[PDB]
Amino acid sequence: TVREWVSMAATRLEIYHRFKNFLRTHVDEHGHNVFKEKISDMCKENKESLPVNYEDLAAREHVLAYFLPEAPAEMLKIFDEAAKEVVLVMYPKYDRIAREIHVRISHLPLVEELRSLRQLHLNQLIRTSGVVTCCTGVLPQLSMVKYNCNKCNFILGPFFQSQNQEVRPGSCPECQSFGPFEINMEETVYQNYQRITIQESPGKVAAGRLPRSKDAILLADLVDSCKPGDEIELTGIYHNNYDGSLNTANGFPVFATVILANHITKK
Amino acid sequence: TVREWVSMAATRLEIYHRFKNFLRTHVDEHGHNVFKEKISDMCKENKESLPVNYEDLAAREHVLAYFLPEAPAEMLKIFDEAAKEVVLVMYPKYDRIAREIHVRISHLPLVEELRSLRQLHLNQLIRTSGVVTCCTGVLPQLSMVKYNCNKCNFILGPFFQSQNQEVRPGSCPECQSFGPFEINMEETVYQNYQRITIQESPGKVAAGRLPRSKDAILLADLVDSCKPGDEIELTGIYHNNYDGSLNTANGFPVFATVILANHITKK
Amino acid sequence: AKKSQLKKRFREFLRQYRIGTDRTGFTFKYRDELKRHYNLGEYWIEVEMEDLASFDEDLADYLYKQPTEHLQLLEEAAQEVADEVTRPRPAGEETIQEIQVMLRSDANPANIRSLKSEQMSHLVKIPGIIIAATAVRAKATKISIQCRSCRNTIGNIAVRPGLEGYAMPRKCNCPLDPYFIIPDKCKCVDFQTLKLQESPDAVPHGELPRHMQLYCDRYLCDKVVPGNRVTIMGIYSIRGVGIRSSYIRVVGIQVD
Amino acid sequence: AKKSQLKKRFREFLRQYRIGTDRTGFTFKYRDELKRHYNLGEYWIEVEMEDLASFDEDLADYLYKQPTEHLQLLEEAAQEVADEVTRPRPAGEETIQEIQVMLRSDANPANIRSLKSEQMSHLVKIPGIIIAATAVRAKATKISIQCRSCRNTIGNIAVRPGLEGYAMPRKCNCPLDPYFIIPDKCKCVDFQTLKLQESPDAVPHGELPRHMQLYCDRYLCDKVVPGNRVTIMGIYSIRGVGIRSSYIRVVGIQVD
Amino acid sequence: DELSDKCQKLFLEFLEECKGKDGSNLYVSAAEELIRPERNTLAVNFTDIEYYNQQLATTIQEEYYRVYPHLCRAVRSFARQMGNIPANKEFYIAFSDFPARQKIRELSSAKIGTLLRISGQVVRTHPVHPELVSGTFLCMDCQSIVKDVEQQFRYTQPTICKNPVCANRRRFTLDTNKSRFVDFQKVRIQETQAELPRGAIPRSVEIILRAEAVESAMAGDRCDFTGTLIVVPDLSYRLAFLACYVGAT
Amino acid sequence: DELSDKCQKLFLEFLEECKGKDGSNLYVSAAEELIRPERNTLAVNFTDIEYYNQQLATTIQEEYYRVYPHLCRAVRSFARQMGNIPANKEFYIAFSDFPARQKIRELSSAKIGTLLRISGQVVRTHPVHPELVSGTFLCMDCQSIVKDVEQQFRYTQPTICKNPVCANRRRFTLDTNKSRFVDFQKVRIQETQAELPRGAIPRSVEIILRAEAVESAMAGDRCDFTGTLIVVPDLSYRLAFLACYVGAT
Ligand SMILES: [Zn+2]
Ligand SMILES: [Zn+2]
Ligand SMILES: [Zn+2]
Ligand SMILES: [Zn+2]
Ligand SMILES: [Zn+2]
Ligand SMILES: [Zn+2]
Repeated sequence: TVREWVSMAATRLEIYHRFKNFLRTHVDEHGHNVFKEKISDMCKENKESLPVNYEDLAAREHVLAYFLPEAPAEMLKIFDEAAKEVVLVMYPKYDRIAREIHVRISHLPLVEELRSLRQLHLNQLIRTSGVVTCCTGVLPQLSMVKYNCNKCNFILGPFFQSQNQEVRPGSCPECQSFGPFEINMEETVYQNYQRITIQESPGKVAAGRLPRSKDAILLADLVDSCKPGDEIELTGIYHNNYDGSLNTANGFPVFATVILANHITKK
Repeated sequence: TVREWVSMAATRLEIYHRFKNFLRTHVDEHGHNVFKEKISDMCKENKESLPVNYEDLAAREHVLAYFLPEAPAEMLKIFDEAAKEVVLVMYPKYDRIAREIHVRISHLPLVEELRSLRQLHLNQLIRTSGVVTCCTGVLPQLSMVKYNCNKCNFILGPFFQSQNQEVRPGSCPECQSFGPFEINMEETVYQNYQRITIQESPGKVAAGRLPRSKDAILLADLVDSCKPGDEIELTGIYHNNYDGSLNTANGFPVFATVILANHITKK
Repeated sequence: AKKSQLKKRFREFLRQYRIGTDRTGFTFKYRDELKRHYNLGEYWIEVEMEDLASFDEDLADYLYKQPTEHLQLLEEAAQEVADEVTRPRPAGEETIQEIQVMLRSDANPANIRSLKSEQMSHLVKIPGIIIAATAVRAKATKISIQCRSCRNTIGNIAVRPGLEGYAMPRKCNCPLDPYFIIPDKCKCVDFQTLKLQESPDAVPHGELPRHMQLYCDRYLCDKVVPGNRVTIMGIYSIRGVGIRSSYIRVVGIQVD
Repeated sequence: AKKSQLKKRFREFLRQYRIGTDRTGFTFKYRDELKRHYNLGEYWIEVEMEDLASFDEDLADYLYKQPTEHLQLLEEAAQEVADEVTRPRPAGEETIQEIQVMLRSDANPANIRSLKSEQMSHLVKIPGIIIAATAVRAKATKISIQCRSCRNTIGNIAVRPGLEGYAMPRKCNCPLDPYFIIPDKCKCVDFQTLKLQESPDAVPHGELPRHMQLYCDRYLCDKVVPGNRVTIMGIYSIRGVGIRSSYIRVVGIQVD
Repeated sequence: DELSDKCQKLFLEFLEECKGKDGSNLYVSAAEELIRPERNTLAVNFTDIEYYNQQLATTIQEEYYRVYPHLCRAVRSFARQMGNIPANKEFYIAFSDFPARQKIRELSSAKIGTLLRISGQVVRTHPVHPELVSGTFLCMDCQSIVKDVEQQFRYTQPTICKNPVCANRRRFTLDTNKSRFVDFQKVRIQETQAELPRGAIPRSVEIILRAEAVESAMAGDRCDFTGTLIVVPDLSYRLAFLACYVGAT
Repeated sequence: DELSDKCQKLFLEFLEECKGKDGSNLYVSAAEELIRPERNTLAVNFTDIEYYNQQLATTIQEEYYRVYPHLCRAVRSFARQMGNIPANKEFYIAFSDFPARQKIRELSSAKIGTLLRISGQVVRTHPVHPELVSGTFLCMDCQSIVKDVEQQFRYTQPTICKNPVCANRRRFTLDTNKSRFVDFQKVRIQETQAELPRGAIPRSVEIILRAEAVESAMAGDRCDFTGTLIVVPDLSYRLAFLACYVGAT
């Protein structure tokens, strides 16, 4: 599995160094350093999102360009860390205006349709297109929860939360008060949340068939980048989420599917 | 590993059936059923210990006679269960005078000495000889502790305890009060405990060498079967127990060794 | 503890702040206002934020970032100062009433669409227009409980302000959960909920305006009716997987 | 609960047991004895075990196997009966004293070497010879605790009889473990520990005699001196890995 | 179950030994395509099964639903031996050319578990959803992994551990990483006008589609569905059809 | 550490290529006995090592303690290739025929880590006890198994997990089933009368015995111990001798 190989510490460090070298040393057709200008424009307008084109990444690193579409989570995390390091080197004071630099992947060679997604595409970086039909408001979501212990008043460390399950607390050093654990509102870190709904294009839908739809999740800078009735090109991680209600309804164990959005382009 | 093979459910059932058949159908040189008389004598005097000779077990079941010296724990447990079933069949009312029938192995072909025991003999049924030097009194030991839950007043199920570690509680059905767990003194089950100390024989010790000694643990019917200054033949499971005090003393990580006694014969 | 030091610093701010120059004269501003309001029957004051910064910049900086505890300490300090200024009260009014502190500042207002998730539990200043309101219900502040079996009483329990409850004890100290709230032994205050809509000009093109739920308490109730333009100063707080509703505890209103 | 029913049955046993035949006459045995002892100043009675079996076999069978709770219920029943028999007490003696119940039976005695581990928390009858004793110390029965910081008081806490303590609370309901025992607000009883040695004839050949620790309380103290042959009736209980010391809570002594 | 084992061995022999006029194995060429991804279902003609062994064909028709898993296991071994493929890759059998046409009215409780063939007009379809075939259940008291826990048209979990220590009541977490997912679709068809008897409404039924046989038949298309009849869950029970092959005439 | 790898390869080549006058491999016949149980230590003459490669012999003498584990690993592969042997079985090297005799007084901090040879009279011995060479440590927060955790003359545990999630402070349980145990003995020897200088007491030292070299030398026997010198644990430190071979003249 590519996930196991990229999970290796030495492989992780090698990928980190390769991405740092790619960011620092990538000349253009005229020799200009593209990422210097990109980071300058990003920090000049107080953004926290850095776009990366897949074509030049493949041109300068084919191994990583092959690893990415198969393990899009850890690879993107390493890319984010390397980008943050490079930005901090270039702009030492940017730790005030931002706390995490995100990497957005553009021009992914593979393009699919909402009607041809099967279990083969699970946990893979896919690229689809469609028309937005629904857009909920921006709600806050728990990013890193800081559980406390009533037995000792000491507060446990951060616990990352995913969009697929409910995070549970760990173990206190010596007084094992697993039960009496709560959440404080002044140290927990939150993040923006928005769940859009995309459907097939009016022109591209088969006459005999009916339009299909899939749910997408937008977080952090991605929120409020779409409005209902807009044609978009969505790149994200196809993700599988259990839904017992559908199981009971259909009478057969079935799971819901959602897309964790990573890059959105409006055409 | 023989332990893994004998841990299989089908293998366990086959061994159980073979031992039951051996107990029920084992004629003597004159055709007399030896185990019928043995069980009659055991139940007549209100005992809970049934001796089994290794020679006839090998004669009637070589596979089990080979399995036993390599996995003496689970094999003996299965033997105990089969013996209890046979006794209950023969004497339906013996559940009052006893609650568990023990099997004692006699005439083990292998014989060793206290000076030639190494890590090769760990977790194996060994047979040694020596002279007793110390005998502590009979103290009660926790056999099956019944932990309770303060959150619900319901008491957890039995938890077996071994002579090598301290048993910890499990998980309550819904109210996870791991901390507030205690022990009641009227539903717990105890067992007798006695720790003898055996040493090398005065005549058999090498003139240049000095006498050696090893600790043995006696439980249930075995207690008060030895007195200081007695020559005995000890059969039991050679067992390894950690001892950090010896580690600190010697300056090197070392572990203590004890023998879980199974059969004791006085010569 | 540091809480006592903070309370003492707030008391010193209330007792020692003065306005004016020696060419005309000096008048204590918040002590006189506290005395006048307490004698009139209105138990509230309006404390500016530039004044507190000028007196003690650290104290102002601890109110823009951790408003809850510091505002509670400020209210307790105001109660103590008001008690000491009118110490010989007439017969029947020996007990000292609680004082509510309202905040105000001259900062540039933010937008509803600019409220990130980082600015949680921070003082914010957002304009808007009120489009809805609810009936004035009751919110408890002090409660007393009693066991159903052994009738043991645990009085003077305090309930946190805002849309936050109180988890009742399980052990009786008499089956599980034997405690019930005594009806007559409860002190309650006014309580209202509003809906703030984004200003008609800050709304982007081709998009419907957004909304935000507000919370008003005590003397802030029945101050704004639907259809008024207001500027709200309040505490951003929280009331799908891990999704929590977010409201705004209002601590100051400036009707336009 | 079943505890109330058991207590009522014990009270009925105490109030209704009679001895004799109609050819001579009937005399209530335990009610008269309770009245006489309470008036004399000795607060104890000696209840046989065959009498309780004859009155109610189930009640006797619940005392030979779960002595702790049933003996406590029997003592409470004895206290209530003694209170009702001498109801108009003289001035100054309104409060009713606690009664201690001692047991006796005619069963064949066991041996110290015959005490298995199955017979734990069961009434046993073992003879022997006393070879040691200790000074009469004090054992608490009712204690009252108080917080070190907020001086809250939690009185009338009951401590189980025997060599068993009381785990003090952690939460103050004021740092962790803020509770200390008030010295003068403690009720104590007498307390002694003995050592019973196996009889000189029951000892096997070529082996030293074994021993067993005993526990005596209230009127059982200072009844046996070293060098006496006794027959002890008591509760087998517990005070290496998992090894626990075992003693015998003595509830009756028959000095020979 | 020696019947299932014998059927599996005979089916494997049929796959590796069937030869037409050319005297060549067609199923080896079929598995050549099964090597590639996006392919997970094989094809076979029931008439050729009869030609090779009419007795085996009859045995298949007797307990088609019961012996289908073993047929899939055999075709898995055949494809894996033919070419290098991931072991986790599942395979399915599609039975075509079934002459035993049936009637919608003819369906009854006796026919449950036997291969059939029905015709109808597609009324409505449903979107494609993942389906959990065999789930991985883990004890919360000992962390023993119990894999390949089949789901019988309902969330089903055992009460025993993989290791002989625990017997957990209801605490069995599910791991999606070790689980098996197959495409699922739920279409509805009604009785055709020709089949319609006098004075009777069409008895519409529901059809379960899996594997590559998903999004195959559009609405209002006359199709012949070949598959078994099963019961989909006092015990509430309802009838349903699980078609393995869909054909249009 | 290419030095250790090169030493391992050269030692393996020496084991599989050393040939005396008969032109035959002695170490293959030695490993024939290592196939049997109760055998876990091999023998080798340092003079023959010099004959085969004096440079390799010098390299061994430089860092004997450092390169000894790799020598053991190489002899493990040699013995396992020679005959069927359980993988868990460990093997050890005993170095004999070392001409570089030393003095007890000569021992110093500079000589630590180098192969030496000393003589003395055995004073007292100790009973045989198990010794934990490499322990298995398990995190209590994620249950990740960290095997082959060497013990450096003390109970040593790491603070990191096998998987990159936890970093446990002190919660690392030890499993004896996956652990490695070797025989351990602690004897004491004193300086011989011949070595005794004028007006000086004998400087008795302690010797660590392992493997089959246990219960080898009785009390009051003049023996020559071949082994390295190590430091056995402000940082308290004391000297000790770890003899791999014991010989009597
Ligand atoms: Zn804690
Ligand atoms: Zn519970
Ligand atoms: Zn109560
Ligand atoms: Zn307190
Ligand atoms: Zn389990
Ligand atoms: Zn961990």
